[PDB]
Amino acid sequence: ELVNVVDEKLGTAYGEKIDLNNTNIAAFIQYRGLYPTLAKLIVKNAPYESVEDVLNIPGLTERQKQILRENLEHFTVTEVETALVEGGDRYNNGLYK
Amino acid sequence: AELTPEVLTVPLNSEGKTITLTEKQYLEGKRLFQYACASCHVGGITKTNPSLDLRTETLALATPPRDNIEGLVDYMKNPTTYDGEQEIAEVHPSLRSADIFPKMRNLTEKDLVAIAGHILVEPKILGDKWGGGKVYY
Amino acid sequence: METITYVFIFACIIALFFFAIFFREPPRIT
Amino acid sequence: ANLWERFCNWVTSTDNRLYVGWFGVIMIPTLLAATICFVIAFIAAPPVDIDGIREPVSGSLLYGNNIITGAVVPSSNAIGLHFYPIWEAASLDEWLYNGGPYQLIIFHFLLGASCYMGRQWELSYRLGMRPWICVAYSAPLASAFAVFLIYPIGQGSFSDGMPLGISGTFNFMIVFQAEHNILMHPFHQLGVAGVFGGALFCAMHGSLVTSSLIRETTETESANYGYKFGQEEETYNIVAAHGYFGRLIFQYASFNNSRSLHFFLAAWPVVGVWFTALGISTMAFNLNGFNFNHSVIDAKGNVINTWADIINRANLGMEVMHERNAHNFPLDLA
Amino acid sequence: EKLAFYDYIGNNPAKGGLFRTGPMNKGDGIAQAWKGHAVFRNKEGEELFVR
Amino acid sequence: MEVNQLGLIATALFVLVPSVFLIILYVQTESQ
Amino acid sequence: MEVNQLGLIATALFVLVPSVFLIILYVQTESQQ
Amino acid sequence: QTLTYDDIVGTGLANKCPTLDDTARGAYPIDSSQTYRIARLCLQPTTFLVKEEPKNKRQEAEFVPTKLVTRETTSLDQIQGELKVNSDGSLTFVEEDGIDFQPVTVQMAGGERIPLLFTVKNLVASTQPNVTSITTSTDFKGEFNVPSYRTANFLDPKGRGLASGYDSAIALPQAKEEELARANVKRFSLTKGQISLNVAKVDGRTGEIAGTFESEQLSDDDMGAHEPHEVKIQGVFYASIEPA
Amino acid sequence: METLKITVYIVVTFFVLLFVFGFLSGDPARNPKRKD
Ligand code: CLA
Ligand code: CLA
Ligand code: CLA
Ligand code: CLA
Ligand SMILES: CC(C)=CCC/C(C)=C/CC/C(C)=C/CC/C(C)=C/CC/C(C)=C/CC/C(C)=C/CC/C(C)=C/CC/C(C)=C/CC/C(C)=C/CC1=CC(=O)C(C)=C(C)C1=O
Ligand SMILES: CCCCCCCCCCCCCCCCCC(=O)OC[C@H](CO[C@@H]1O[C@H](CO)[C@H](O)[C@H](O)[C@H]1O)OC(=O)CCCCCCCCCCCCCCCCC
Ligand SMILES: CCCCCCCCCCCCCCCC(=O)OC[C@H](CO[C@@H]1O[C@H](CS(=O)(=O)O)[C@@H](O)[C@H](O)[C@H]1O)OC(=O)CCCCCCCCCCCCCCC
Ligand SMILES: CCCCCCCCCCCCCCCC(=O)OC[C@H](CO[C@@H]1O[C@H](CS(=O)(=O)O)[C@@H](O)[C@H](O)[C@H]1O)OC(=O)CCCCCCCCCCCCCCC
Ligand code: HEC
Ligand SMILES: CC1=C(/C=C/C(C)=C/C=C/C(C)=C/C=C/C=C(C)/C=C/C=C(C)/C=C/C2=C(C)CCCC2(C)C)C(C)(C)CCC1
Ligand code: OEX
Ligand SMILES: [Cl-]
Ligand SMILES: [Cl-]
Repeated sequence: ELVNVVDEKLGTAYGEKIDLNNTNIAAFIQYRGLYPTLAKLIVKNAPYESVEDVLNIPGLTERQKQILRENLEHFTVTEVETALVEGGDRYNNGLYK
Repeated sequence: AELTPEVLTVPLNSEGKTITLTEKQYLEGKRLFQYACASCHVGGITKTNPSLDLRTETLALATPPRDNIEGLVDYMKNPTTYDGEQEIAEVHPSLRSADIFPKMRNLTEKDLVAIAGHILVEPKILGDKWGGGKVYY
Repeated sequence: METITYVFIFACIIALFFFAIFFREPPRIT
Repeated sequence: ANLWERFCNWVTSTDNRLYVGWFGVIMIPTLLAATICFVIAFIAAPPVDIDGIREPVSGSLLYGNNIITGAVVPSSNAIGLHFYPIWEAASLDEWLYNGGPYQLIIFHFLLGASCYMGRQWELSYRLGMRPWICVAYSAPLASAFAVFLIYPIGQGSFSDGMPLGISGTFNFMIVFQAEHNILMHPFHQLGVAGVFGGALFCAMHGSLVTSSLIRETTETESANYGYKFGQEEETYNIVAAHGYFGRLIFQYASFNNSRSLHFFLAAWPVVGVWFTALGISTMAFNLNGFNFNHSVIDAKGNVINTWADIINRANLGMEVMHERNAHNFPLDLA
Repeated sequence: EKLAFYDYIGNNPAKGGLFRTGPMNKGDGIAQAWKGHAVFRNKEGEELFVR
Repeated sequence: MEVNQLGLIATALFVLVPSVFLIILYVQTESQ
Repeated sequence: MEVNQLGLIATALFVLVPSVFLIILYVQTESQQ
Repeated sequence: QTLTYDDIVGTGLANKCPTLDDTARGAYPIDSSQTYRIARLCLQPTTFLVKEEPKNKRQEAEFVPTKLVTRETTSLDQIQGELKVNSDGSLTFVEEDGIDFQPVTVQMAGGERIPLLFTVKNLVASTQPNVTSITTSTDFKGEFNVPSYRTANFLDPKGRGLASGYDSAIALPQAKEEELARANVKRFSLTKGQISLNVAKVDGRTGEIAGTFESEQLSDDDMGAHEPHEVKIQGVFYASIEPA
Repeated sequence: METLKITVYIVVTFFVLLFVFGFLSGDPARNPKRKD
């Protein structure tokens, strides 16, 4: 009845894709054009119900919506895990090199 | 193993042209990289922002692409954020900002190409150690 | 019990110091 | 005679079983204060937030330690180098939480041990001796200053001073190696020469004098009874000892002059320990051991590891684990 | 509860033994709670009393 | 702490037996 | 059997401490002559 | 005044909230068309009470006083958010940001240290309806989140953690893991607290208010290893209201 | 705490003054040979 919620998350899509609701902002460096500008907006606009909601962020340029569509295949959303998003850990999760 | 022209051949530009450095340009780029960059970029990491390294894979996903000499020379002239959206000459040494980054003043275009070549050659030599950080020391 | 044991041994040593200094066999010239 | 002069005669009297002296007037209270605080703290102090991160480390016997693991724990990193006397705390409970006993102990102890040194000068003067025993003691004394005072100064916190315990000492040594590569520092290498050589020459001297004791006793009794306290004659034959030791090596590698021999015994460990104390005191300012990390590379530029690189891998394991919750930023700059 | 606890033979000092060592808690245990006053009745509703 | 219960007797005997040996030898030295 | 574990050290000291006392006194008696 | 850092440093005043004159007993008019902000909210705790844990019998538990051991590190400050005028005329403060948490350790009689994350994170606090002015009888009541006292990277002394660390007791290789699970498996709690803010002082000119607060929240549970305590915090607060 | 502070200040002051005046009290002449 006692589980590490972070290990459980690794068994979801969080373990395969950038989880727009959970993943630390440094992961958006993996794909072209997302960091830092769009990654900041994605994190700030917080939790999404579906991946495609990311296209509705107020202010995107047409260029930005295109980059985002090119990368939807690299995104997922799962339920917000408190342990991943508290502490400002989406901006700095204690990992450097 | 030795420092061969196959090792010293790097992308000149994005259109697949290549260029072949000499042992001498590589060693010069090494010295110049120590003089002007290694305080922050030793071993291909970035001490003041470890999320961004000098790996070729990373440089290739930069905007504009930086895994070639011209892209790197252009970055030393007019640096930008990883996504190309912001110019950062104010806080990154560049020729544009040689007034506030004095070490960049005496640099010539030949120097920048050497530095760029060294950055592109070193991962071919060191592999994961370049940009890997202390795990690989 | 283990705390008592450690303190006991330490206290014996301090007592030993007292006797070793003040009730030593006095060195005599001869 | 007036009270003051009678007091002065008593303080400096050579007939007191233990010499007091003017240095003793400060030594005695300060050593007592430190000793009493240390004993009470070692047995019963509650856990101390050494690193300032609200993670108390239990140092005392009553809180689950034994003799080997127990310590008086250094004061909190939040305090840094600030002076934290009891009267600066809102309560004793606060003072214990933040590691106040450690400051009280080390300050009274350093003051008392400095006066111990001066007291050695002082009695030697009252007895008509030569004065330099205190100089020999300056080597251990300087060593204590380095790990309890200088190293905290350079690093900005008494929380990085040496803990007053057995396992706490080991912790201090391991972290020191990670942050300074002290093994690769020549002043520590000189300290090892000092103490290995000191033990060597200690055993050499004891064995050569013991080897050449003059027969004064029978096989039944201790040979120690052939020496009488105060006897004018030497109890061993130094020519014989020189004759043995000169042949063991060669004649001039052996001492014939007792005074030269004993000065050498004094000088070797003292100098060596001066250097190792100076080692801690200058690595306190981050002038670290030699760094040969990736010093050897091949014709292509591959790194050819040496034993220095293997030391560096161990150092890295120490670095990344020590004070595992205390760093938020990638460089551990103090 | 403090009054009820006095009315219990485990706290009577004449219930011990010479070589039954230690605190009273080592015998019957550490008292946690009064369970309540027990009232016994038979099937005819009469109240009965334990000797 | 869950220490070894035989630790107490081991320590006590470790101290007592050797110490008693020395005391016996010392006292009979003094009385001759 | 579930005996009192302190019974061992109790018994050991009950034997040892008085016995040693008597041995001390006997041996220093002998060496007087 | 224009006290400078150099006037304050090391005195203990940096952990105190500003106070208002005893003559600041006016009222701040609230214009419902207007939108307001709290430019600074300061909360300075003066007493920490911890609820006792009564034994079995189920007798009453009291809140007992405690000794603070972590010094003048306890105040929340530079907190800001929107002051909303709601349609029923009530006001609602919604915290945006600020220095809105402090770890605190207090000590109970007998030596037990109680750590707690003193906080008003995500505070939403509201007045009664139809508040046309903030006055010296205005009350706010609200709730806030209390996250785990340690966050996910925290390693325990044997190297176990949630987002990092060992997942077992590595020093006891062949021990039965079932009795160690509560210590091995770290859990990150999020609980709610409640706070009352009682305005007792109002400078209607400047928009500054001040008063007392009372908060109730839970203490540290050490990432699931033990039950938390209930804590009641009392102190004083200051706020500055600016039209936005 | 103020009471503790004053008490230590006075104790410390007292012992330091003893040390100072004691060494000022002709300490060079307190040796077994030359009484200056
Ligand atoms: C030789 C005696 C001696 C000495 C040198 C020290 C030295 C010290 N003690 Mg210890 N101490 C002693 C005896 C001594 N102690 C004894 C006997 C006790 C038992 C009561 C204590 C109990 C004690 C406690 C409980 C604490 C110390 C602390 C300290 C430190 C700071 C003291 C301080 O601020 O004084 C400042 C004093 C001066 C600067 C005076 C210098 C002399 C000048 C020339 C005269 C100035 C006069 C003075 C200002 C005014 C006179 C008094 C006035 C208020 C009426 C220092 C290491 C504190 C500590 O370790 O902090 C970590 C601490 O918490 N001491
Ligand atoms: C196998 C034997 C051996 C030998 C020969 C050495 C030798 C040495 N070690 Mg190592 N050491 C050893 C085992 C050994 N060690 C072991 C088992 C350990 C523990 C694991 C260590 C741990 C250790 C540490 C931690 C350190 C050393 C250091 C040293 C140096 C100083 C030693 C010293 O002064 O000792 C005391 C002995 C003397 C003072 C006597 C004289 C010894 C000298 C060296 C011999 C001189 C011979 C001479 C040149 C020949 C002249 C010929 C003719 C002209 C007459 C020296 C190179 C230090 C070092 O690295 O320095 C760089 C140091 O930091 N040692
Ligand atoms: C074989 C291997 C080896 C050897 C021989 C040494 C040898 C030494 N090391 Mg090195 N060390 C090693 C491996 C080794 N180390 C390794 C592997 C590491 C890395 C983990 C280190 C890390 C290391 C550090 C970090 C430090 C040393 C230091 C030292 C020295 C310790 C002794 C000293 O300071 O005396 C000097 C004497 C004293 C400190 C004693 C002071 C005594 C005071 C004045 C009085 C005490 C009174 C007492 C409380 C009362 C008694 C009363 C009683 C009678 C009742 C010595 C030169 C230390 C050093 O150089 O310190 C200066 C030091 O800080 N070592
Ligand atoms: C007036 C004396 C006195 C009294 C009434 C108590 C009473 C108590 N003590 Mg305390 N105690 C005392 C003295 C006393 N103590 C002293 C001197 C010590 C130091 C050794 C202690 C150390 C102590 C500890 C460490 C503990 C207690 C505890 C207790 C409680 C349990 C006692 C128990 O189990 O006894 C058992 C009694 C016996 C088994 C009787 C012994 C009978 C002797 C051995 C007979 C010997 C006969 C002799 C050899 C015949 C030879 C004669 C002839 C042939 C020559 C109780 C409240 C315990 C407790 O609960 O503490 C919280 C506990 O843990 N006591
Ligand atoms: C290949 C072949 C040779 C095979 C054929 C076999 C054959 C028969 C050979 C014979 C021919 C031959 C000799 C060949 C040559 C081969 C050769 C040169 C071999 C090399 C071997 C070699 C490594 C030599 C050993 C090196 C060695 C031990 C040197 C150490 C140098 C040195 C002097 C060190 C000691 C330092 C020092 C002097 C410390 C002093 C210590 C000290 C303070 C002692 C205290 C003390 C001193 C006193 O003094 C007295 C008084 C008293 C009181 C006292 O307290
Ligand atoms: C030669 C023998 C020397 C022995 C040295 C013993 C030092 C004893 C110091 C104990 C305090 C004595 C004064 C009693 C006054 C009441 C304060 C008291 O209860 O505190 C003693 C306790 C000690 O602290 C508590 O120790 C207990 C021991 O069972 C428990 O283990 C607790 O968990 C531990 O926290 O702390 C408090 O009560 C703090 C006071 C609360 C705020 C009041 C401020 C005023 C405090 C004045 C005290 C200054 C005394 C400094 C001592 C200097 C020593 C030279
Ligand atoms: C641990 C406690 C130590 C003292 C601390 C005080 C706490 C309470 C003690 C109160 C009683 C004091 C009596 C002291 C007994 C004594 O020393 O007699 C020894 C001699 C005998 O007195 C001499 O003997 C003669 C007269 S008579 O014997 O005193 O009657 C004569 O020669 C001369 O006048 C006289 O001085 O006295 C002296 O030598 C004077 C100095 C002795 C003081 C040394 C104190 C050392 C403290 C430093 C220890 C630090 C930590 C050590 C831990 C290992
Ligand atoms: C380009 C720069 C070159 C720099 C050279 C180095 C600088 C120092 C120069 C020499 C210093 C003086 C000589 C040595 C000391 C001295 O003079 O004592 C005076 C005596 C005189 O010798 C004795 O000489 C006597 C005659 S007299 O005293 O000189 O009058 C005689 O009686 C007796 O038999 C004989 O033993 O010297 C000795 O006792 C010889 C002992 C061996 C040398 C001792 C030096 C101390 C050892 C330091 C090593 C520590 C290393 C640290 C290890 C961790
Ligand atoms: C010596 C002239 C150099 C060269 C050749 C480079 N740097 Fe730096 N660098 C620093 C920081 C903080 C960044 C990231 C900035 C951001 O995007 O926000 C960088 C980045 C680079 C890159 C891009 C790497 C990538 O993967 O896209 C490159 C090619 C690069 N730098 C080259 C920090 C510093 C310094 C700290 C003061 C110093 C000095 C230098 N850099 C120097 C150089
Ligand atoms: C007079 C004189 C003299 C003498 C002197 C003396 C002898 C002194 C002493 C002194 C002393 C004798 C001191 C002491 C001190 C002490 C201290 C200072 C302590 C402290 C402690 C503490 C504080 C503790 C605490 C705690 C802990 C740690 C834990 C648990 C709890 C408690 C709280 C308990 C002489 C001879 C020199 C001469 C001159 C004159
Ligand atoms: O506390 Mn003790 O130790 Ca000298 O570095 Mn930084 O700090 Mn901490 O870390 Mn590594
Ligand atoms: Cl550590
Ligand atoms: Cl940090």
